[PDB]
Amino acid sequence: FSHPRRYGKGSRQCRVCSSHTGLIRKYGLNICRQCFREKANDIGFNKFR
Amino acid sequence: KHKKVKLAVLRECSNPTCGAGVFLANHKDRLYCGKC
Amino acid sequence: SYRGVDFVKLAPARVRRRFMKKLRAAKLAAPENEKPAPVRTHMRNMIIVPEMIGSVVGIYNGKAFNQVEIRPEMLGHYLGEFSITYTPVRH
Amino acid sequence: EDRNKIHQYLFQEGVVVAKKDFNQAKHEEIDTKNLYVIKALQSLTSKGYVKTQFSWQYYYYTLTE
Amino acid sequence: VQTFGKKKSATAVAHVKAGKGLIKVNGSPITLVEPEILRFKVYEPLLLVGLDKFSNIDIRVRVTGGGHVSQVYAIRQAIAKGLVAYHQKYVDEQSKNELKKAFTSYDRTLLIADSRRPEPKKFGGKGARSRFQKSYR
Amino acid sequence: IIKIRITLTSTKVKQLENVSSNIVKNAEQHNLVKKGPVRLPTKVLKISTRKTPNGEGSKTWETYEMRIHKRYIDLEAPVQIVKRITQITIEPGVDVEVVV
Amino acid sequence: SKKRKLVADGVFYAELNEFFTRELAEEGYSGVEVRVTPTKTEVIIRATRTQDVLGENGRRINELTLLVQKRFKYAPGTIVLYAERVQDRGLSAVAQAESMKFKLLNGLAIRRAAYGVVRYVMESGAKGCEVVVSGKLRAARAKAMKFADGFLIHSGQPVNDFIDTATRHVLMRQGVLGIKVKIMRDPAKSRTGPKALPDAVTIIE
RNA sequence: ACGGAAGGGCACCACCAGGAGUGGAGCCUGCGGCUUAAUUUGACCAACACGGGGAAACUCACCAGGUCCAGACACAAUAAGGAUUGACAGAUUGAGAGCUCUUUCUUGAUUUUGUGGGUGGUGGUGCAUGGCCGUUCUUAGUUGGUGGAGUGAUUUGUCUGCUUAAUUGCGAUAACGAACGAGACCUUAACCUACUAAAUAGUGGUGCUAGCAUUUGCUGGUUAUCCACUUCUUAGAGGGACUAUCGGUUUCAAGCCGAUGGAAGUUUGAGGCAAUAACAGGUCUGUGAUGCCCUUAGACGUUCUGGGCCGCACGCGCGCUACACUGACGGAGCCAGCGAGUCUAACCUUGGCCGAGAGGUCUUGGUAAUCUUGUGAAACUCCGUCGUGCUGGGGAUAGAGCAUUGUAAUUAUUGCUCUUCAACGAGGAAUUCCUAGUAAGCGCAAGUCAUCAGCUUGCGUUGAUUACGUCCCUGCCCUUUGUACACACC
Ligand SMILES: [Mg+2]
Ligand SMILES: [Mg+2]
Ligand SMILES: [Mg+2]
Ligand SMILES: [Mg+2]
Ligand SMILES: [Zn+2]
Ligand SMILES: [Zn+2]
Repeated sequence: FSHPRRYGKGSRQCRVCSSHTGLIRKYGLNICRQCFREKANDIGFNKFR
Repeated sequence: KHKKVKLAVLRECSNPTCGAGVFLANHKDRLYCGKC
Repeated sequence: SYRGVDFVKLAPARVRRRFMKKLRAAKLAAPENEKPAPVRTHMRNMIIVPEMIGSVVGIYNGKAFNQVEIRPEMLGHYLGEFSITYTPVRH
Repeated sequence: EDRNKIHQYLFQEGVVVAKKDFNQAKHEEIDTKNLYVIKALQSLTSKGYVKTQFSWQYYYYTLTE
Repeated sequence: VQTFGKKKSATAVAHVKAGKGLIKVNGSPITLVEPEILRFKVYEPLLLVGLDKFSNIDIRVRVTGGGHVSQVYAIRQAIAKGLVAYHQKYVDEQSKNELKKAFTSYDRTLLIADSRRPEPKKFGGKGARSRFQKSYR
Repeated sequence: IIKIRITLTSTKVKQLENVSSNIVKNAEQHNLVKKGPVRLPTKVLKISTRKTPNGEGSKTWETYEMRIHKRYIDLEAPVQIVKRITQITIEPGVDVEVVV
Repeated sequence: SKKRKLVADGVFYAELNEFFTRELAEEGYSGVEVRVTPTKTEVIIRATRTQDVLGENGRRINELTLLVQKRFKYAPGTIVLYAERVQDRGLSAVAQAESMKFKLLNGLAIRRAAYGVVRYVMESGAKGCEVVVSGKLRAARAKAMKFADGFLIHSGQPVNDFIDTATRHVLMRQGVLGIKVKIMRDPAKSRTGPKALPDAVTIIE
């Protein structure tokens, strides 16, 4: 009922929406690129320049 | 489509966890019980 | 023949980096002087070694299992190399 | 026992947190299948005694009166 | 006594001390700067004021951080600033002003660091202002 | 007395500097020896992403920034001063690590 | 590491904020303050009314603490919750958005709710409020209505300094309604940071 | 609103003067078409290296097949001496799959069968929606209160003139006083021998100390070996520019033009933020955002195997590599900056060793201003070989072998070695971007990432020519004007 999912896009998902595409893995966020835009201010990422 | 024929109203081996309810099925040389 | 002549120590890099038992039970369970009954498989990534020679394998290319007889010159090649996965386009 | 462990944990502890992984063999705290936990508290949903919230695929369940 | 020179990112720190006319750039003599074509850019802050002019000062530079040409300009500014600073601190303000006159009258950023810095790159095209090729159909 | 080093990390510059000045003041009030607060440079955790949640429009990119400033302050103090200095700086937002 | 650690702390704050937004919506939740202390980590739930978050002599706050600890893998006792009544809760954009969403959900005219929240915000010291209700406000064309009182700035750093915005999705029988609440607090009663607009000059004789 | 209408201003998504080119070649990549079992799909200035879309499996949504319910909960009939669950061995099946069968064991009210009623759906509808983003629109524009003008839609305020990047101001004035946008603001890049403070940054004077030279110098070493300092570096608090001063020009002024001084005189350079109205712009394939419709046990849920998304008469867009001597190739010289990196663990890897290379192996440092790393980058520079010929330019196509990542490289993942050495001799009509540390050339780090850059986001290295204008082309803003336009000249 399962085949290996230790790497590639199927190994990891967005921690918020569980989407496998558009994931941001920098610094270990593991948050979709859209969910990160939605809740970036909460994490502490701001726009300065 | 597993039907589980009713199996209407009704030995011993290793792995002593079997509590006298492990009667083997005898088709031919079938030393293997329902549990294992 | 092969490169001079298991039989993997005299083989290219991929096949040695990688390193159906019913094939023999389909080989001998039939009269001689004809080809063995086909053995069907999905494993296109299986390498042909000099033990399945002379057998008949139905390789899955996604549908409509393709019938291939194993020849001595197929050694070192993948089973999928002989079951084309698409249709020629005729352009 | 399959649901007895789940009910015992639910009562003794008071709440439950279950990650939304329907193939994780071992729940973090309860020694049962994660799917078993999720389906047990789904049975224990508004039919009675449990309120569930999702909050990033984690299934917070809490007991009611 | 301690001065520095920059062009884009290369900083050259020069130490000007009491000695006898020793001009080192990276441990090697100033004859060894090795652009092999801008070696006169590093001689320029010497030949302007006084060819020898010096049995009294020793200049020892150390440059890092830019490129070959930027380092050449950085050290050529650093040793000029070091000479000016040494003359201001130790010898006299009159001489300091008098050779600052020659340096600034021939100025090729000998005393003033160039303020040109790499402008940040913007999205939608490589480079700060160059944009990706646009098509319509 | 023991050698200690306090490492302070934060995104809030005002909180970080307030805590660092509190530590410096508590050291000078007892006249201890300390190597001044060294400012480990801001790590700008830049993250570039695409503004649109789809693939339509002018390709507008958007950079978010997370500034991590660090300070370190090492001194000598007995166990009492060490415990009171780790228990005097609980400003919200500054992470404090004390090493011997 | 430390970069990853701070990023994960922000992610944990976002997790807590959305969890409490979903759970304590009926409680007038406004925002968490996370304060990591060497002995324990304390999360303070800022709510307009902080009696339902406590529940029956701490039952609700205790179960919320237990849920948070069990989810974020804390040690029993290591994490503790609190609850604070928000001072001048008419200036909380999240609270006002939640209240207007509750009114629209239980059944009330869009104009009536938007003007109610606008009046409440303006009378609680605010120098400006704007409520935008987008969606199928009527049958099928999904227009957007704006309701504004007072002043409102849009461009610059003072938008981060003193402007509070909140967006909520309202679930009625025909599609979703987007509520946006924008509140500009008075810079004079700031109590932190700059106390006036950058362009404001006050002269004394 | 529009005008092949007029006045004024503007803009390298316009031009002029030019640079680099693109269009021509090979290849990469996306799109269409064709093909297919499927070649999933959205999108047609403001689609086409876009969906962060570099897809072997997964991703996946497509195709050929095979499992499972993860159908809550409520009612009845199967059932409380058995409703149902699982099964090893063979048939069947890619399958070591109890799928189904040959078959008789096993478990135990946890589920089966009808009925509702749920749940899931990358199913449909973006022309039902939220949110977000893009665009109109890079411009300077927008709005009300009271007053004035109109029967009224409306108008004035919000303007002749001058000025500004600016509805920026001087002013003018049936308007007055205001709000938003602009500006102000914030971030960053420039300087500061000023303060604070630094074996996680550095520099000197002594120690210890190899070399060369010996009146004591030069360059080197001394990660717990000594002291002092903060020029370089770092980052806190601040300073600094305000067009300052001086001339000239300014209708009276707002301003403008030069020169000096200045680190910096264009809004100091670059950004971030960014109004009112909108579009049937895109996204239901980001979302446990979602209404409605469809599906829901031979499923359009979900999972497993295999294939496809890449498939090739052709056309198009973004690009990489070139056509060579301002060069290719060999040695030698040996200069960055932005960054990232593993404690449940395999990440960035120094050093030693083996290998021709790719790489392998034994350690090591680093959770990081500490180590990788001074990222000893490339273009570049020096000295040589080549000698202008499809040449030693160019490296497509292909053959053979060696490895690495991965459960799995076949339709070559990629890297390495040898061999084959295509077009291409500077590109038609057309057409793009760009004004100073910019164009262009050059590489580097990050993102996606197990592996895979010809992509993007940033970074630095080398660093031009031309212009300092204009409204001719394409458009934009304001005013006047005409309209038989209002879906607004498509
Ligand atoms: Mg602004
Ligand atoms: Mg008007
Ligand atoms: Mg594709
Ligand atoms: Mg016409
Ligand atoms: Zn996401
Ligand atoms: Zn047994």
